[PDB]
Amino acid sequence: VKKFPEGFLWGVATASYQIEGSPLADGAGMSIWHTFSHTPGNVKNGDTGDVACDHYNRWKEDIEIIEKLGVKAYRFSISWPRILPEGTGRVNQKGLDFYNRIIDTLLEKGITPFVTIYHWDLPFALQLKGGWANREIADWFAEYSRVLFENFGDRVKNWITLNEPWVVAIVGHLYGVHAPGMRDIYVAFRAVHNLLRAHARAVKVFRETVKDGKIGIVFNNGYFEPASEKEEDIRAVRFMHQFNNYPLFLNPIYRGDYPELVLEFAREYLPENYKDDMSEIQEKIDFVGLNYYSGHLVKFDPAKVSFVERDLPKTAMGWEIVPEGIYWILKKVKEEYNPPEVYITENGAAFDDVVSEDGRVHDQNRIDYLKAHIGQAWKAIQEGVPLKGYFVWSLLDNFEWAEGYSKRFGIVYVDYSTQKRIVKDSGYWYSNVVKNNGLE
Ligand SMILES: OC[C@@H]1[C@@H](O)[C@H](O)[C@@H](O)c2[nH]cc[n+]21
Repeated sequence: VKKFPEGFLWGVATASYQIEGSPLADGAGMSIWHTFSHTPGNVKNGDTGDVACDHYNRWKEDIEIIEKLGVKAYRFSISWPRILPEGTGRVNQKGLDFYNRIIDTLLEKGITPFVTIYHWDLPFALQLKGGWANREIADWFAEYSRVLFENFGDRVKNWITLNEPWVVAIVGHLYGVHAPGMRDIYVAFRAVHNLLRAHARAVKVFRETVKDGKIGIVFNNGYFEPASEKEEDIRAVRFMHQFNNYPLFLNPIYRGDYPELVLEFAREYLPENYKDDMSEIQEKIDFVGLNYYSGHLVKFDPAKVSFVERDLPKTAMGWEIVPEGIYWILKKVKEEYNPPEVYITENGAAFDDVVSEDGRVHDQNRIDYLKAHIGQAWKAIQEGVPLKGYFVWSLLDNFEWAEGYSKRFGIVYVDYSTQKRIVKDSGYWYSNVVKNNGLE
């Protein structure tokens, strides 16, 4: 028996562009994921978010699935361009109505809404004006956030400004693998910095608008272990943590500067007077959300870092399964920054799910993955990490960004030819976990 604290939030998580479809319904503006995925060569099999899980029409059934499973919290995101089609100025009432109906239904059913304000679908109109590269995004984001607060802050009390700003900046603007598909290191670090200033401006508006809520920010994290005992391999791991994990953003937020190994690699790429923005960036936040999935063996390599293949079980993504990582990153966040609250805002796995003659989905692979990680998060709670909740990625199989529909992360199976949902063995298993408030 590994029982969790009283009132611990068991959740599932999604994102707007990944599940909704109908990206241009009811007056919505185009997002950068619409235009990116409609550009040939950008996404596996030419997949797009045009239909996805059709959650835009099937939202009530999906929520009834959450209810039926006894899951207590739902993390979902809001499509910025459904709300403000040109990014700023005009507010689309039908976009608001979409999420209002979802919010009210959740509350009526006793499910707690966790709203991610930004999960990667920037209005195309703002990308034309530079997107995250443009300092003015701090204002655009603040105005968008304000609209959300004033419309939903009466019911939604748990808010996340940004999902994984490292991904948004680096993967979108350095690697060119995600929208807007750019490859410029100077742009990428100007996006890092602007994402911090936009987050902080949104927290500032939140304090003025929603006197009773809590607001945080979510980061992607990996468990980096060194390839050897050498100083250089250990330092490589020190860099990877500071750059890829929560320190890139939490050091500015809590300590007022970037981490030192980030400045050694990247100072030339940041704005010259970037320090002028640091005091505003230190705006107080209520919680840290950490996403965690995999570990990496790492060595210095004359980036100056490469990864080392390890045997280890991998998921269908080719990601090594390292459950002790989730315990480590939870310990390390307390040790380094001691935020008053942490949530695991995403944890999950992609496996090659098949519907058996059954037709059940016997994803014992995913049960083992989840169980293992839930166990390590228990451990962290026993050693005093203020972990208040845990969210499975994902409720549904969905559009997995540049992988398209070929990667299935759901605890609910989606048959794309019909839109039939089939609860996986992992979903039933997780329901039992929530009911008992822990493992057995
Ligand atoms: O790759 C599975 C998922 C994506 O679908 C989510 O949008 C994203 O927030 C995330 N971070 C780490 C892994 N994932």
